Amino acid sequence: HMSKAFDLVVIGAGSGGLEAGWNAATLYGKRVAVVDVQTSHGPPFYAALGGTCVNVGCVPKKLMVTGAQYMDHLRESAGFGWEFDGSSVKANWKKLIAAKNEAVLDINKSYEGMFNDTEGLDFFLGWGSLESKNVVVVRETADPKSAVKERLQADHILLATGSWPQMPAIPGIEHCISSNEAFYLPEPPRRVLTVGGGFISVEFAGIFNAYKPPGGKVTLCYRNNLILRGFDETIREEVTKQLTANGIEIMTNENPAKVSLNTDGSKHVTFESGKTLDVDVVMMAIGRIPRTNDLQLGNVGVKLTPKGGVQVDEFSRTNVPNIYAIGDITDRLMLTPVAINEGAALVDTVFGNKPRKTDHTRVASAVFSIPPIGTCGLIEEVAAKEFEKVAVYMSSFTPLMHNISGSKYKKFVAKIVTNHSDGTVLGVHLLGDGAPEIIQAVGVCLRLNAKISDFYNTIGVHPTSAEELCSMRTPSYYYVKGEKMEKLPD
Amino acid sequence: HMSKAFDLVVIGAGSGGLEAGWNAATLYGKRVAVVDVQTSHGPPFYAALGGTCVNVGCVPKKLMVTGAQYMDHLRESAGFGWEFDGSSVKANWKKLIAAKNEAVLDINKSYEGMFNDTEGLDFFLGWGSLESKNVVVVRETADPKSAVKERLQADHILLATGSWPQMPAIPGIEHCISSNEAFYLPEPPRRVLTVGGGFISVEFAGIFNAYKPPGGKVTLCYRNNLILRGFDETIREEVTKQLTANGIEIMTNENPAKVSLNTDGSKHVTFESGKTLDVDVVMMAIGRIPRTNDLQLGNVGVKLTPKGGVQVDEFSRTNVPNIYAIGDITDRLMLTPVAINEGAALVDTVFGNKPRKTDHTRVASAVFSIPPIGTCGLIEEVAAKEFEKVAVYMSSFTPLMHNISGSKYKKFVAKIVTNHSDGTVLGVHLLGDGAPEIIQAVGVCLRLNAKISDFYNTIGVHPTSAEELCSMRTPSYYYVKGEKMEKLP
Ligand SMILES: Cc1cc2nc3c(=O)[nH]c(=O)nc-3n(C[C@H](O)[C@H](O)[C@H](O)COP(=O)(O)OP(=O)(O)OC[C@H]3O[C@@H](n4cnc5c(N)ncnc54)[C@H](O)[C@@H]3O)c2cc1C
Ligand SMILES: Cc1cc2nc3c(=O)[nH]c(=O)nc-3n(C[C@H](O)[C@H](O)[C@H](O)COP(=O)(O)OP(=O)(O)OC[C@H]3O[C@@H](n4cnc5c(N)ncnc54)[C@H](O)[C@@H]3O)c2cc1C
Ligand SMILES: CN(CCCN1CN(c2ccccc2)C2(CCN(CC[C@@H]3CC[C@H]4C[C@@H]3C4(C)C)CC2)C1=O)CC1(O)CCN(C(=N)N)CC1
Ligand SMILES: CN(CCCN1CN(c2ccccc2)C2(CCN(CC[C@@H]3CC[C@H]4C[C@@H]3C4(C)C)CC2)C1=O)CC1(O)CCN(C(=N)N)CC1
Ligand SMILES: CN(CCCN1CN(c2ccccc2)C2(CCN(CC[C@@H]3CC[C@H]4C[C@@H]3C4(C)C)CC2)C1=O)CC1(O)CCN(C(=N)N)CC1
Ligand SMILES: CN(CCCN1CN(c2ccccc2)C2(CCN(CC[C@@H]3CC[C@H]4C[C@@H]3C4(C)C)CC2)C1=O)CC1(O)CCN(C(=N)N)CC1
Repeated sequence: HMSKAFDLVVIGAGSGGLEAGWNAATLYGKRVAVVDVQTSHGPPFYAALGGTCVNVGCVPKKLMVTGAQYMDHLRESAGFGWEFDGSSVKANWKKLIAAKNEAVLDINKSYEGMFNDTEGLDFFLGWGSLESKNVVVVRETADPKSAVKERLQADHILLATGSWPQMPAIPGIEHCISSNEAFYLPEPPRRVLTVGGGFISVEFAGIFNAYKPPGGKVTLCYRNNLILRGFDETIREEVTKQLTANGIEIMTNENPAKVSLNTDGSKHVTFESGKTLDVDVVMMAIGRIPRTNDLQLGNVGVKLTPKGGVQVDEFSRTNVPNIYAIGDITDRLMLTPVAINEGAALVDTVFGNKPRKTDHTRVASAVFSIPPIGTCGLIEEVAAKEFEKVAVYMSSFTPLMHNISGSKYKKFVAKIVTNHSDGTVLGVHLLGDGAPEIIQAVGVCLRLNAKISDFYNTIGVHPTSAEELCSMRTPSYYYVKGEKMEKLPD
Repeated sequence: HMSKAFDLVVIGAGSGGLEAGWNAATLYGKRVAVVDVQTSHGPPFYAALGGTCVNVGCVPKKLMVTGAQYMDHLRESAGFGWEFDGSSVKANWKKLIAAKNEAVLDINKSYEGMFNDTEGLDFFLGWGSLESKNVVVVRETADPKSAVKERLQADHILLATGSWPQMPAIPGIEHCISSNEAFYLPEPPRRVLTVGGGFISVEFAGIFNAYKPPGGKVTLCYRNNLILRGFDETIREEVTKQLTANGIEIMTNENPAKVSLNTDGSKHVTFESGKTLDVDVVMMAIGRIPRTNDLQLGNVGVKLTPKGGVQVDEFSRTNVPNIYAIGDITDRLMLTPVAINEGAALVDTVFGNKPRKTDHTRVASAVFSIPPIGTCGLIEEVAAKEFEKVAVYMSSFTPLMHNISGSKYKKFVAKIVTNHSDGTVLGVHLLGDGAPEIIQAVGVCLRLNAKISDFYNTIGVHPTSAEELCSMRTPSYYYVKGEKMEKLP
């Protein structure tokens, strides 16, 4: 049962856990154990070796959004002279899912090869939990009464089990799915309700909108007034219009009260307001919660936050000295590259003895909505509270290609938020094609404390959308002590 | 004929000339005249109000490349489950050209509105030339014996007439076209030869490749071993492979010696080697030369360089005090945003009395090839001569989508060149989808003297191609005193 001492035992072979494990083994020559619940994607556990991103997150959803974008490309090609039989166009969901599955499986297999070929980096199949401060027990199932496969003696323990979809406690919740199941639907739904205002709901609404069979309809509902809270307000409003223009129904200030089955097997959703909707799939995407319930954290007294995340300091330390937590389990920025950076920083701190912490400010991120979002740093509302004088530079225009394409609704939006006292760029927010690619090097600019003048004195690359960031010299409006106004008082 | 004094007379209403004119009129309250040969795009002189970029350059080119990209999208859609009758797919070139024409004409019309609505900004139709230091004459044609339309008295003169396609002196050059005429072909050529290894040749090869009718073939020829001289060598090699994979024939070490007309109107090209090729169109894209012949610069003695550009200092000043030159006529970086920047800087210097100059280093640019290129700063061969220790960081990978799409040849290439003594990024070179958009903010990073660690300590955006720029920690190889090697001593 008991193992030889590992320097590090990682529970969860995902984005953060694999970076920590790999770095500890290869950069510092340490003996590392990594635990996960299966070696390949999909039911019943969905996540697997590689993590949520590889298996049921960033990687497959990006492939599926790319697939969905072809609906727009096929239509838009006509404006540039492409002609074909429109009545022959069919979207084969089964083919998409099969191709996605092969791609994810290849990644699963490549991670299996990493463990085989790397000395001092060992994989253990099963469910990890804390028996004591220096013992991780690996059992056959999530049930703590299931059979022990081994006990891993651990000098250090890393909790990196990620998050899991939140499901509301409403009648007929068992008739709904999450993003996990959406990845394995045997057929594309004719009618679908995506529940939530966040990026997962918005992204899947776009995917379903493109692959739906004839006479179909995608509806997104959100309990508050405006989707995508935490993103730039102009972009939130503008994405809503552009989703609507592509046939997606957006129900704001609406929330399901119950779901029941119609006699034909479809789902009848009743909302709190009294509204109803019949759909084939109800996909819940209202949040993700830290995955702590199976770790038996009470055995060692690892503290959780009020919201349920493992409580950590800036260096990923729990209240128990040799036990650390990174990634989505900490309930902060649920992004793969953040988990990776936290894992790397942790290993440098613990095994390199040079403390390093992840900077959670000015992190660039994206929403692969159609059209997509790219963002880095503060929205103007948040900046207006932290700084006395804030300037907002805004450009909004339909690119010339979309006059020709017939998608006149596709406005590109670029916004730069600054501290007007010294011109320091506090945030950049982009909506439109290429936005996720444009924003990466903007992340590097914000790390370097770029000012607005560093942007407008840089020579543009023409013709691009990106050059709009270097063409904004004069603020569109300001915030003075929190108060919006077009001009500054003298 | 002789006007009242203008503060500035601009010859050429293009990228640089319009920026200068607008800024001088609106920011400094000056009285400005701008001269161009046409009010809208197309034959006989092609460029017009708006410049080369608007009329027969960046703007229409980009729309046409966007059109061409749909051949790849339609094909690649099948990998993601899209099904349709492939046998019904046709590319209507006439429809592309008509849409392009409307878009460009709208821009021409908006520029007419600018002149109508702006006090002290006046447009004059005709051919500008220098009569004397303080007089620009506007004539009916480029012939200096043609009729005078008016004489413009000028306190300052800006030469901003751009450039023009270079045509080799071969027998049957009259049977060839340039990029100018390519924009107005009534039908897409079944067979086309694009002559030259530069960006225009490569871009048009991609355009013609997508719109060619059945049984078609695009051939690109270049007189030396490898296309795209001046770009990163890895990218030059890789883009050659990717063009070939999309069906374009690349003829290196070949150059046309003559062209004759076949009896069906097609062209018979004979190369210097003795090889021959029959094509429907021969597009010369061997270079662009400064447009100085019609300005009568000998009347005032404005100095040209040995290459033929108007000689200028770093502030765009000629050898004659009140006469300046910006844009492609200076024969340096032939890019629209550089011409614009030069025009703004000139006006601040002359009318603001606060001297400003354009920085011609670390300028980001793109090639809208399929796949496209984005680049900023130095290639490693140039860096290795100027710096003692240079590191090259390189990543080349086929993106995951392109396993599914069936275009496995579409490798993304990311290269960072640094001064290894302090880690300062000297250049960044990208090949693959998104490269032109990725490289813009990289331009800003280089202005801020970004080091390699500023890239690899920035958190990635995932999944993107761009995040490869933040994932390269260890050099792939070095140059030490100009000598390539895998490891340092
Ligand atoms: C639909 C969707 C789309 C997303 N898109 C993006 C995107 O575009 N960009 C982006 O940056 N982020 C995206 N994310 C977020 C990203 O997936 C996460 O932030 C990231 O995966 C978190 O990494 P981690 O190391 O915290 O945990 P994960 O990568 O989730 O790994 C946790 C692993 O632990 C395993 N595990 C759980 N419990 C146990 C146990 N008791 N014993 C052993 N193993 C266990 C799981 O099987 C899993 O493989 C997306 C998420 C979802 C759901
Ligand atoms: C096919 C092609 C594609 C290109 N693509 C790009 C790109 O993607 N990105 C990029 O940055 N650059 C591109 N360029 C380069 C860009 O177009 C030029 O750098 C830019 O237009 C130069 O601006 P300018 O002010 O020097 O002159 P121009 O914009 O060329 O303007 C010169 C004007 O002067 C007029 N003129 C000439 N002689 C006289 C006279 N005697 N009297 C009156 N008027 C006169 C012409 O009609 C013309 O309108 C491209 C060029 C070509 C040919
Ligand atoms: C009677 N035939 C004739 C063909 C008519 N069809 C069938 N069809 C279809 C699509 C998927 C599964 C089964 C049938 C389509 C539906 C609508 N079009 C939409 C094409 C869109 C419209 C604009 C842009 C996006 C895409 C572009 C043409 C590129 C595709 C073909 C269509 O127009 C078809 C059916 O038998 C198939 C079954 N039908 C159904 N379930 N409603 C319709 C009748
Ligand atoms: C960020 N990585 C840490 C992860 C380490 N490894 C090592 N490794 C490996 C595989 C076989 C033998 C030896 C080592 C891999 C390399 C490739 N990965 C696949 C990564 C995919 C690519 C696309 C998406 C899914 C996952 C994402 C990058 C998230 C599997 C395992 C891997 O990810 C740093 C690396 O330098 C590790 C070493 N690398 C390499 N040997 N090619 C490249 C990347
Ligand atoms: C179905 N018929 C007529 C359609 C054949 N055509 C005509 N045609 C065409 C294209 C432009 C103008 C005039 C006629 C094409 C030839 C070229 N292909 C292009 C294939 C594209 C290339 C990129 C993407 C779209 C499709 C993909 C590979 C999916 C479609 C249209 C095509 O496949 C075919 C036959 O008559 C010809 C072959 N047959 C025979 N030798 N006995 C019998 C059947
Ligand atoms: C520094 N200037 C350079 C030249 C100024 N003007 C002023 N102007 C104008 C037009 C009518 C009445 C008064 C002033 C224009 C506005 C935009 N242009 C249209 C040209 C488009 C804009 C961008 C690309 C597509 C085409 C390109 C210039 C190639 C016409 C002339 C213009 O370009 C830039 C702007 O003034 C241009 C106008 N701007 C805008 N509408 N948002 C941004 C600032």
